[PDB]
Amino acid sequence: GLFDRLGRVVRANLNDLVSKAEDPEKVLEQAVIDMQEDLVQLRQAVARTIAEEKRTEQRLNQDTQEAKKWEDRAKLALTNGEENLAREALARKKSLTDTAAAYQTQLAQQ
Amino acid sequence: GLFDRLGRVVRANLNDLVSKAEDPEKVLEQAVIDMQEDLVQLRQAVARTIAEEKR
Amino acid sequence: GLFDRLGRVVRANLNDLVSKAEDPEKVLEQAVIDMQEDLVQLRQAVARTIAEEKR
Amino acid sequence: FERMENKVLDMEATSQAAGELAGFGIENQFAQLEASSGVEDELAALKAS
Amino acid sequence: RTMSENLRRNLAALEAKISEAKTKKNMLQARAKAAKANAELQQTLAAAAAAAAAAA
Amino acid sequence: RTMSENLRRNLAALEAKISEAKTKKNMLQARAKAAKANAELQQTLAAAAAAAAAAA
Repeated sequence: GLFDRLGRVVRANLNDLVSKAEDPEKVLEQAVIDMQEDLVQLRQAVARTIAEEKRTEQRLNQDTQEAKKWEDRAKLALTNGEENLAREALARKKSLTDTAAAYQTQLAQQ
Repeated sequence: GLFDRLGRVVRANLNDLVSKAEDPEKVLEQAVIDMQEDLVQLRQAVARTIAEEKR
Repeated sequence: GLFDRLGRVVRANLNDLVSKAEDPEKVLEQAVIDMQEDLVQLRQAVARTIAEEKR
Repeated sequence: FERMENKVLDMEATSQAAGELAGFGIENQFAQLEASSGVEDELAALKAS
Repeated sequence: RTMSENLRRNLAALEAKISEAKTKKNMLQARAKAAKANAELQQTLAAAAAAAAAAA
Repeated sequence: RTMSENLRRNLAALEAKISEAKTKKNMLQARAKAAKANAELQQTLAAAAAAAAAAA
């Protein structure tokens, strides 16, 4: 629209008037200081992604040791002749190894 | 945003104006004194981890 | 019914909003204190069954 | 117990925070290659003496 | 007594799929929190650094 | 009298798992306090020392 173009012109003149009150020698190194804190913001966020990557690796170690526990319960059920509980334990083991493969995939992307 | 960039420029000029009133010979060894108390803070915390390990 | 499902969603959001005002460190040991009085209730009833057995 | 376990994972998350700090240490690590070879070089001289 | 064996298996199978849904819920909620942080951090850092550096 | 043997074992088994939860509570609360201190000390010392030294 016409008034958008006129508005951006009058706003740009006012912004240039302010821009030439700023000393180029002093403000140009303030711009480098500002750019150094921008890197300070990026390092905090990047490190937080590493923590998230390690958290999916923790879930993977929990569900894999839970699958070892259920395998021992299946062995115990078979020595006690309770084959129906051994199948139930194997079903818990399968859902833990299948979710562990989903976490392995998530971890590879991370 | 534009006013964030302009704000950081005017704040940086004021911070530089203050920075050149500080004598480089005297303040640079104050910076080493400050760095020595930073090590004083670290040793207290490290020792507290040893107590936690023993607990 | 549809309004039962919608009702349980809005009630669950409100219950979660209240749940995060509770400090996890302080309330989790209140939960263990509460669980200790639950055992206090069970011992009184169990002892009353012994009296009934003797009767 | 479940909500307390979610609180326990705050310590696990803090362990990854130290791991990201260690990431900067991996770029610095070339100094450890010279440090490790140096201690074995004087140790070899001490064993030979 | 043959119906109570069937009901006892159906009750265990129901809680098994409720249990599965609860573990899936946590992993899905985690990915959504992570993805929200990745986008904000990457876009904010890239845009702010490039714009300020070029102008100065 | 066969029900009171069952109840006396169930009462002992309940307090046994309440007892287990109480010991676990203390160890978990300790790790959370330690982890909060480790993070603050490591980050504060590393950041303050490096920034001040480089600037000076």
